[PDB]
Amino acid sequence: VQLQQSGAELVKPGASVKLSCKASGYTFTSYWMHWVKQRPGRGLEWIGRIDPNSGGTKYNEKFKSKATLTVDKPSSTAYMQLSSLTSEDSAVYYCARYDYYGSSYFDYWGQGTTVTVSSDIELTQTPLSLPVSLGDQASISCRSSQSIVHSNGNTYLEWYLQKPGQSPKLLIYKVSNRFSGVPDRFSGSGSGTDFTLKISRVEAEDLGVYYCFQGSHVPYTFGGGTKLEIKR
Amino acid sequence: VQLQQSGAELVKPGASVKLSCKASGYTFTSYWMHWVKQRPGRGLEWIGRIDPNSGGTKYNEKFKSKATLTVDKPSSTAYMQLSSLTSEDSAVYYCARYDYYGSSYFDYWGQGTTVTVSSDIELTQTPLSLPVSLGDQASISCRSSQSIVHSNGNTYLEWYLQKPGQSPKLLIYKVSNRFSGVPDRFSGSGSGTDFTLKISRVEAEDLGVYYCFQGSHVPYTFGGGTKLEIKR
Amino acid sequence: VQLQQSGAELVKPGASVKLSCKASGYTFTSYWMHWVKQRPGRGLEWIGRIDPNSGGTKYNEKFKSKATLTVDKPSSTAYMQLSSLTSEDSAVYYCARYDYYGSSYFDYWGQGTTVTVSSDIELTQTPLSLPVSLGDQASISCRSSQSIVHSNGNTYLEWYLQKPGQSPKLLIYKVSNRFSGVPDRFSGSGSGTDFTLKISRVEAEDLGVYYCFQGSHVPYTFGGGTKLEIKR
Amino acid sequence: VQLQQSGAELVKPGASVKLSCKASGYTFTSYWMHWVKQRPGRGLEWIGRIDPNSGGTKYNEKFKSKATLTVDKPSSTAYMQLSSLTSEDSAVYYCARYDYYGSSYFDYWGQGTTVTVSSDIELTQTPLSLPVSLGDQASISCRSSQSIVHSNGNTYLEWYLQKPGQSPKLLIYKVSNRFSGVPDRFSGSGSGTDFTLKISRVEAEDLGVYYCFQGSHVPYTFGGGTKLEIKR
Amino acid sequence: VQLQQSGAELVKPGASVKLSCKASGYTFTSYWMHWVKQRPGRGLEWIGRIDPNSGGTKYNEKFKSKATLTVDKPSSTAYMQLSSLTSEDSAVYYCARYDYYGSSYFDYWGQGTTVTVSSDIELTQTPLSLPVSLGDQASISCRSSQSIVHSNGNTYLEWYLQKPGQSPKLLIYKVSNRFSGVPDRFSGSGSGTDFTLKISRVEAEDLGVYYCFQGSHVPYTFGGGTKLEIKR
Amino acid sequence: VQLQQSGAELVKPGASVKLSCKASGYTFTSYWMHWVKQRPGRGLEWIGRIDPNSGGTKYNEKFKSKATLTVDKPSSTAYMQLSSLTSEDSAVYYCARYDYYGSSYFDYWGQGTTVTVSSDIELTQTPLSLPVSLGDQASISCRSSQSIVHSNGNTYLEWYLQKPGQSPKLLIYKVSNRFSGVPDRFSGSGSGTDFTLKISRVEAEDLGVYYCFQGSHVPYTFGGGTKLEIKR
Repeated sequence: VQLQQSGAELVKPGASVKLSCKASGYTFTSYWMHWVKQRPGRGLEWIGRIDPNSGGTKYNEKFKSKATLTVDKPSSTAYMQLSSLTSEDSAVYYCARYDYYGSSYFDYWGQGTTVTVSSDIELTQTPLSLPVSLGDQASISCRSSQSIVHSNGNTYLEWYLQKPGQSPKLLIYKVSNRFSGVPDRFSGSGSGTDFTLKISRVEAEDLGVYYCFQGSHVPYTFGGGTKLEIKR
Repeated sequence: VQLQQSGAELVKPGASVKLSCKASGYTFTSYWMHWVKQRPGRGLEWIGRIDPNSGGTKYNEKFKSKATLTVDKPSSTAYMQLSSLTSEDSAVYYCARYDYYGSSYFDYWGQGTTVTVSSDIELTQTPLSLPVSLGDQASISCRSSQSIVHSNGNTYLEWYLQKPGQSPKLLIYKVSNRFSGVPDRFSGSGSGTDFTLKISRVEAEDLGVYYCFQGSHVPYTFGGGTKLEIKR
Repeated sequence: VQLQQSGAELVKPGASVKLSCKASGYTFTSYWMHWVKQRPGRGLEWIGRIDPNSGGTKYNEKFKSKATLTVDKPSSTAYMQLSSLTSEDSAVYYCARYDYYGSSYFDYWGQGTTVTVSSDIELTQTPLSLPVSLGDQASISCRSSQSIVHSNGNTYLEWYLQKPGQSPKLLIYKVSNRFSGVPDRFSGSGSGTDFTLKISRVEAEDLGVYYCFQGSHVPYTFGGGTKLEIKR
Repeated sequence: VQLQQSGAELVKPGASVKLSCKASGYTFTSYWMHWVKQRPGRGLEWIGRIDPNSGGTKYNEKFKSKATLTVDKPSSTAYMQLSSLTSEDSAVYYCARYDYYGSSYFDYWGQGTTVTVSSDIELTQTPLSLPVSLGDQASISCRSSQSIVHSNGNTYLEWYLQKPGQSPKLLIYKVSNRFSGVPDRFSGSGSGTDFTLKISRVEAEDLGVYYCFQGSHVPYTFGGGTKLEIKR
Repeated sequence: VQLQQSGAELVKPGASVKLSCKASGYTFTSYWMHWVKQRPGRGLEWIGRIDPNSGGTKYNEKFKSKATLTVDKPSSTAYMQLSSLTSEDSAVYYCARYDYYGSSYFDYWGQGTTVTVSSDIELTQTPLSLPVSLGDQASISCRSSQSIVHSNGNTYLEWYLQKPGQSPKLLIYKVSNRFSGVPDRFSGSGSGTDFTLKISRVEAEDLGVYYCFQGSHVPYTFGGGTKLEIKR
Repeated sequence: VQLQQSGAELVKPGASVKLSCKASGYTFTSYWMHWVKQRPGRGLEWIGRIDPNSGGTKYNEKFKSKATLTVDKPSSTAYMQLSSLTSEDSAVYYCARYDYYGSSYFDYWGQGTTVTVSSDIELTQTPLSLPVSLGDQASISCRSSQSIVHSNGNTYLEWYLQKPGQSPKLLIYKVSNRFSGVPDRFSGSGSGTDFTLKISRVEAEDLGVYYCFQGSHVPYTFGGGTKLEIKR
């Protein structure tokens, strides 16, 4: 035999993690140990191997800078240290025993350890272009891939307006609060993962590019932008 | 408040640059400072932030190896050091003040600093294939994405011919000069960004792949090649 | 002249290699030397240059971390050290003499040195999905991009079956040998680069994803998988 | 020539700096430029050089990872970028013009640019060993290489006691304030760079190693320690 | 409160370790957490700190490449990852809670976590010089800092002789076994950490430098050497 | 068995080298191969080993970043690549065959390959302090560890004077030539590795620190300095 692996891991990009594989039912030092990777619905890959008796190793060139293999004879345990994790590293990792002789590569497998690296929040803004007539009403959409609610209860969703050649300016903060000096024609609403910015009556000074932003979970991200322009 | 940023930067790939953001109209140490990136017509990205009072920082994992944030209390100035610049780094960079409390992320913005990383010169060669009959005339085109004139007044545009299985051989240098031993059937012309190689009467020994080259601005680059082959 | 280059190189990913270019028929220290790269049917690229007299160098930013140029005056030889080789590095490399003055960049070329970095073995498995009726016969294909025969004479081609939510289990090893406990309804055959797994009569417990694997040449690789599922 | 260098730089460890050297009185591109280092009363070292005409460079192997040389032709200015500065980098840096024919090395010198990397604060604690009789009064000294006063007005000088087999525990904070539980027999005094801890009547529980600590300027540092033991 | 740290770690050079610090008795997110290092009888050093609420961090420049700080809000636990450990990393590591208003630095301390990086085995060989008369008996000592016994039961202690101008050659293996060709005049004895080599009757061919060697625990090491020369 | 190693290597700092070890008299793949280092009169160190059959390797942690081991089965040759060489890398490197059953370590040795990394030139300047009376004659010595003669025939030995509060200024170039403005009272002489600077009649303006410098072999270096002061 049996190969027992450590529990599930949940980490953020850049983190490191050390997985273990304990062996029983045979002489640990008499068989080699391999490690295999399996991405969500993508396929299997060979990482490398170690001989527990002498400590010699051999790696897949692709994973040489990402993984390090070791063993602890007294406890009959094999380890794999992973560093600088990225989204491409989310997978189920297995340890497998190599035969006593040299024919079969993986005769006994551990149950596997799932390692999930968190995904950045994506903000989808629609539409990309919004032609309007002065005096008309307008509405812009901003939806997130995950909840924007912070553990402290606040939802840090904001809206900015960038005029041609200038830097962005704050309009709305915390979903529905207007910044000091912003006209009441602007209003924000929504919650969780769906938000909306509305303009009751469009003025000439309102034309430009609008952006939504979330400051609830790192890394903080911005929407793609919506260009409000004169209809013609 | 007011945030005044440093002037425009023009650099080549691999260079480093340090941007500054001076604050006035408030107590510098009482508010946090963030830095934002905006690529030409692509969108906004959050880089990271620093607390001027204690010096603590938090970065977007994506930019951790590219940027370093610091401050100088006496002059109330914030700095961002960028290293190993590439074409993907050309953008307008902004500094923005974080509220006294914690609601709004960017209530006051600097005017921004544009950082332009120079682009490599691309040589477009046409046609890719040119079938010809022995005895015929031939003409090949080579156009550059930027001027090939050097500050010293010379235009280092050259033409090479590579026969099957052999190394390239020089034909023309400095736009229109024939190398010692090259037949007068070969002539080159052009200037600035558009060049042409002509062959008055094609001989069997002329078949192979022709390449244009520019040695005026680093990195020196070659065109994609034109294969002159027997018509059939 | 004459520029004589060193012989062909055959290496695996991650390796390093040092190429040489010996000059004769002129005063070595009186002309600069450049190095050029040419990938299989892709085009020419400028790497960098060195002045043999003073030792000064100038590099294409793209190759600065990959190559280092040096010279040995007594033997009139120029060298280029390449490190951390990858498949993108397989090419023919040339050394070329820069004029005495500054007009023509490459008036005399060496014959070139071909550097080939070995390619990983790819296992193509077909079909991706195989719907079947219980009791029917089934056949799965696995073909390799290169021979799976090891120098010692064995062919380490194996087959694995992964049931929903479980780890893979060994079925066949060394092309046609059944693992202890595997029913005789499973049989494997083939050699060289083409292999087949057959099931005489499909049972309910046989449904899942089948994978072929090769442990003959590093890095060891797996096929893409075939999902055997109930016909409906 | 005349060679005008940029002003003094006061930086903390880890920072980078970019120095300039403006040339006048001759044709900038016709002469090579060298850079030299001089540490406080220690001697001279050659860093490297650049040819402004072609852009080629040559470095002292020791400084290859630390310095990068570039030039700007239009403004007749040479630059030297230094990165990841440490205490061993504090020095006066000079630029110097090479002879036209390379007959001599440093014909004309700039006035120099002083770069100072800040030194960490060192707390000298006296005495290392302090044997006392039960009931006696004890006195410990802590003197610093730099003022412990912070720009906000406070002086973060503290005193800790580590009893045998235990972790340290706080005794005095902000020079003279007692933490919770601390006996009135302990008192602290001092200002700027000189401080003292006094124990009015030594008891068995007072025995161990005392440490002074400063939390005013990064990196925060501790004194060497004082072992209080009895003259049994 | 209470700050509970993880158990002792015994690691070899090159490994990484992740330490935890569980907090109870107060609101985890309301106070900053610091980390401190204490080498065996050497003093205290400040590593860095993290604000559990916002996630900002500040490091001692010296430890920036060695340590990474993170927190897990739900479980009220702080973490410190140490990488590429060396002998200078062996120490007791502590976590400590900052004052609510930052008036003092380390108000409450964890019990500490001991991290021991294994030391290489040192073979002390005596004497450095050994003048003898032809025909005399010679004796050489080799004592180790750790037992040369391997878990498999064997003791890989060997003796080598390097004759002037030649490469070393094996004399004795597994403490007392003679290699091929070795004269019966050479004999080895000893066990555990103390060994001896004896030469019954010194001959001219015996002159040179003798070395003891241990191949039981990585890295394998040699003794300093003993030069056998005649008292002419 | 016989183990034939490649010839001597003379390299400059920063270079890389690849050593070979050809085996004969036994089946190459049936025995492990070890590599050992021996610095000039300093002792022996174990680098690492490789199993030619499976390709597994084990390194001494100290040399992991410096050495890489590989084998070529067809030619029965083992290789060791060393990179980024420094002065501490100069030594004789050996390959040695392991026992068939691992009973002993280095059973058969190659003849060794000497690798010499060139040392920088050291200029010893005497005396460090030189008190003189106004009007007296002064003499300064500068002797080198290697010849200052360049392959082109010239000897780039120079003398500089740094007046209090000023930058250095050139006095003598090419051993005995006076720079512009330099008084006739200054004269230089010498050749090869021994040089002298003489001042016929010391004046107040002559006071300061004198430095000899060599610009013949990289890295260019300065002498320690001589402070000329008056015996007031």
